[PDB]
Amino acid sequence: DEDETTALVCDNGSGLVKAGFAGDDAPRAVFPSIVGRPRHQGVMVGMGQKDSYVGDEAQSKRGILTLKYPIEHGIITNWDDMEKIWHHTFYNELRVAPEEHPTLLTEAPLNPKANREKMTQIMFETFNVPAMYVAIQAVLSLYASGRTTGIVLDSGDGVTHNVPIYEGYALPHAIMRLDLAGRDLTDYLMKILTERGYSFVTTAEREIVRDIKEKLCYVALDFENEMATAASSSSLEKSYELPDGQVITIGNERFRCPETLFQPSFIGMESAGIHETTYNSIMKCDIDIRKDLYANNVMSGGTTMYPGIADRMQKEITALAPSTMKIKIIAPPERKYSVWIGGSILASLSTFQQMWITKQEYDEAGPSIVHRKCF
Amino acid sequence: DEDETTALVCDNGSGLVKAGFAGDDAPRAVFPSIVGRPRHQGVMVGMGQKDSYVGDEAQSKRGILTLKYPIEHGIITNWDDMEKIWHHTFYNELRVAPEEHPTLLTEAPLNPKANREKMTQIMFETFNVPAMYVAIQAVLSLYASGRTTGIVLDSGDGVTHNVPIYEGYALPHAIMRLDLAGRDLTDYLMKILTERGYSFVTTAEREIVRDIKEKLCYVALDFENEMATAASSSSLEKSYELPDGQVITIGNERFRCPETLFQPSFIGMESAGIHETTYNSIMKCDIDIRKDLYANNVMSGGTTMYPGIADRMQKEITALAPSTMKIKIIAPPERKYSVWIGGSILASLSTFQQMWITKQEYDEAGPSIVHRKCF
Amino acid sequence: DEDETTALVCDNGSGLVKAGFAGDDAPRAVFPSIVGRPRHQGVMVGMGQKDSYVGDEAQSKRGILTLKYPIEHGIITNWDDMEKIWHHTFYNELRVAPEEHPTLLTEAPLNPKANREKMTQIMFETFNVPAMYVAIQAVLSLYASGRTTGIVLDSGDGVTHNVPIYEGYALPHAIMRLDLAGRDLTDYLMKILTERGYSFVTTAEREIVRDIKEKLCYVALDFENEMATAASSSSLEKSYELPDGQVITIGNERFRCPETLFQPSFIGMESAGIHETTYNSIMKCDIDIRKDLYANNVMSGGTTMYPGIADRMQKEITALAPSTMKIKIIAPPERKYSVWIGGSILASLSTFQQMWITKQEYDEAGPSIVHRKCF
Amino acid sequence: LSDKLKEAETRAEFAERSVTKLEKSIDDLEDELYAQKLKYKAISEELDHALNDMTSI
Amino acid sequence: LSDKLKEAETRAEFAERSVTKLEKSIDDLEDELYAQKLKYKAISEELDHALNDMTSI
Repeated sequence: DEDETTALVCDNGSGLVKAGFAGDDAPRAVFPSIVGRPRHQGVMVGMGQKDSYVGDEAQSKRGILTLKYPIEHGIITNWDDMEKIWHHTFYNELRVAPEEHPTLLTEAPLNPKANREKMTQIMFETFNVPAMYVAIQAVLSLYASGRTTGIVLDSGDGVTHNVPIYEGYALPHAIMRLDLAGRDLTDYLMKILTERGYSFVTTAEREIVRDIKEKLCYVALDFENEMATAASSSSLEKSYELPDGQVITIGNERFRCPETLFQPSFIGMESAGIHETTYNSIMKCDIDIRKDLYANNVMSGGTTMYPGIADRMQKEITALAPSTMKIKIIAPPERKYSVWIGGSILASLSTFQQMWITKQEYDEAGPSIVHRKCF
Repeated sequence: DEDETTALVCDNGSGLVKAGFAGDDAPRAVFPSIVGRPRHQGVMVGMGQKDSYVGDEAQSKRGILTLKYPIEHGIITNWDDMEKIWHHTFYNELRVAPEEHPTLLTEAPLNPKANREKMTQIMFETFNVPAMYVAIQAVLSLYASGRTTGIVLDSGDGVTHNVPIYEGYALPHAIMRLDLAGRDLTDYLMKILTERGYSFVTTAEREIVRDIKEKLCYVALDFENEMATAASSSSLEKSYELPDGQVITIGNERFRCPETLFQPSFIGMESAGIHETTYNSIMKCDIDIRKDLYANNVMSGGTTMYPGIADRMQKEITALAPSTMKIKIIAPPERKYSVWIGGSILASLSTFQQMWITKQEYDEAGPSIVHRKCF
Repeated sequence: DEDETTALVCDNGSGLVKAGFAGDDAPRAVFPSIVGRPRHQGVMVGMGQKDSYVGDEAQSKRGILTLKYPIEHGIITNWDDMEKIWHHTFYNELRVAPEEHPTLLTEAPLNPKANREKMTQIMFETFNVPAMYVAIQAVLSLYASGRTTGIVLDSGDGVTHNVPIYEGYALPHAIMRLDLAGRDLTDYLMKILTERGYSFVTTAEREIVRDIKEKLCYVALDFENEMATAASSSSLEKSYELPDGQVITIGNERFRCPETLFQPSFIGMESAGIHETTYNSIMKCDIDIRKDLYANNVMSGGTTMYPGIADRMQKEITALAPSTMKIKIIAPPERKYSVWIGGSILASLSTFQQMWITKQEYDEAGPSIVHRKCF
Repeated sequence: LSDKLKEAETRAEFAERSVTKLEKSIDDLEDELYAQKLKYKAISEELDHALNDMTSI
Repeated sequence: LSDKLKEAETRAEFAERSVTKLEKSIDDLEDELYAQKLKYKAISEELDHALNDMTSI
């Protein structure tokens, strides 16, 4: 509920969409970035049944639906599905019509430009939003974390960008984009669970493995030591109950999934991992910047939920990092929700009300305008 | 905050800015002559952020700034950045306002006249100082050291002046203005540290090297012997800790840099070194002058603080000089900051209160007046 | 397979290696400075398969190899990998044993001492070369161009050294070492091609972008006007064919890349560009030297093959230079092969036979000898 | 589960106080370490400085 | 509550591990502060004792 024409804020990834009203500390609505479609022939009539299902509808009726998402490795590929997600999120759950509210959408700085143009176009042409702005995900993560300086390691579902910012300024030459994210970690787990005798390939099955990953996995402070024990003893297996009452137990696979973050070679990627990019983004920053970024490396986005990741990352960076200097990783509670929270912080600033693209400038120029007006 | 209209005294050089009030025995504060500017695009909103930073602000936020020095080897060219340096020096440090105090600034005897005219113009037109006086650095150097007769060896960051003064009179035909200074040593050290595998090319790197030089360097009494051992053993090496935690170990570069003062050919300069210019400035004077000048070679400015510098120059001058006669270097602890002290001495003399340009004479004549009123 | 005991010429850089026999006009063995290694688990047996691949082998089998460069920013960081490059270049392609062929290697004037001594050591202890020499690329560039005077802009993959020579003598105080090179231009292009929807990060992708740059990029004489049309119309776009049959179409990125040479801030570098450094290499030399260096601005090495660069530079230096003065660029079609050609000229010169360090002097003094004997 | 939760939550919050107490103590020890490092540094440097000035005589 | 317990247990375990990490880091700071003082005041204060003798003569 809202009693003022505040800006709307909405973070959109390949995982989930978080939305709410600017000025709060949390989204008021969170939906999966999913549009579902039936793959069966109907026989009964007078059954209702939709052509397409969105967000929670897509998951609730998923037993006979194929589930697809609109965003791939940071970009929108299906604008029509994003319009459905936002229509449902804004009008049915948040009960707000964007026509009366400015809207803030987000992306990291290296995100292909088509994404910013589509975010701008959908809100101006299908929602008639009076104003738009596309913000940097690293900017919003630092606002949420209480920082102006730090490196944002946005280990989300799609892509990780690891963007360094100092005194509120971009250091773009040092953004070390990485082709490793939560969606790939799910795929690793599906293959290793197949080795254990449980094949997961269809939509319902893919959703189960994603759910297993989120609830059972952890990074492991020491991979080899954790594996030496997990591979030898059943006492480290965690039992997950499958939707049909059957169970699956997961042992060292429980940590080998997130280990891909430290071992991308697990999914065929030519990279050492998220700690390597954390290190390279700071390594390329000015010598008089480094000390402030090393003491403030920032976790943002999801996959940061791993109760093994907090110590695993600081150990891995400290090992590469300079002596004398304090090396530290910030792993705030505003995790998995930091971009939305930062969005609220930015959207509600008085200093940000001059940053909006109006629905005047938009129609005169078209959506390419976002490329000149936002950053 | 002062309870008297004491003159303000400031040495605004290519290196440091020294300031305090007339009548004291030291500058109250010393900081670099730096105005810094962001070299990056801002991305966070509501971050404050200046267009330019001054002095210690410029160094404190330097991680994203390019840093410039308005004074070029003794002359002021970027008067706008110097207005900011003076405003900071006076109001944020000394807590004085030139409007309520006469002001004394200083320059070398063969410094281009443009320097004295521009300093006079700005202090009268932008700070509304009631009076001005551009002093000679050589005059101030001997006042601080306690001599009416001697050679001023002011070997600081900008230029080495080399001027003989006898009984308070200039002997100008014997001035050996030399383009060899502490500023060249910083850049030369960056190049020889590059030879060791530690390249330095940027502002941050230059400020790091200036710090290495100021803390690790010396000249030594016997260069070749110091060189032979430094080049052969770790026993003459000294480490330096960089701002980012890197450690550089420096050997004969520790003195090979500073040695450029005696061997200018190291930086491509056509010069016999500071000891020969001292020697010749005396040899060009009458024989009833030389007896007093050789016994009173007086150090002022930076680089005079290097171990072995007074002994190194005295040895070389003595070797070039005739026997029977005594050759001596005066090198008091009030080094590098002694010209400021001399400014305090001059500003506070009763015999100097008739030497001021007032803000009447100034407006009637314009800033060129300094050329006739000061000396 | 050669008919004379002629020294080899091997211009081994951070990019490619041009090798051949002294006395000729061209290299005979041209390889990338690449050592490749498999990053996959084998399934078939009896497949041969090397631990490492070099030069053309590294590129031919690159589909599953990670490719590394043993040389970075002008120096060898991995000498074991250079022994592998050298063994192949010498024995398989040039088909010569160094034992009877002294071999000339190249370096930049301010290149770290460690690199010049390590190159000397490998050729004497691993290849048993009878003698060694390490040459200055600027010397070689001037011989190839028919000059003893000029500014050599050796603008290759590693470092742009900006080094002046007059009447065959070095003018080292005026060398402007610059941390901007062809490798950075490649990285910049990968980042702006990401903006267009084509991210490039892996070895295959890194090699593709370097090939795109070499084939499609240019500077022209006016960036802003070229950008105004490139950013507005498909008429300035050029398509590049990717190895799998897919294509990438590139617009203003085509010139924005190499423009970093004139705008280093594009990669976060604190520099005014290559024309400022060329200018300072001329300007920092004596006034009676400047006229000859202005008239002999010499293009050498890589990046000199960007369309419009020889004239772009003459224009940009002219813009900084005094009027009346003639600024001239030397830019023959033998561009970039001029270092190799000079290596041939110098190595075979009768006046330079005494400049070779023999494998007598080498063992008595050790590899540091190169520092005292070559120049 | 309510009792096990009360214990896990109580133990977690308590242990979280042990986390903040150890953490705080670590920061305080680090401030002391720093101060100690600073004094060490200041003393060695004051002596090395003075010694360099006073190496001669 | 089973999940709240697993979560509280994760928090309890987290706190036990965080406490363990800090048990290690407190001891590292207890040993580093100790070592730094033990070597720093002991050496630099010793260097000032040496001053008592160094600056004699």
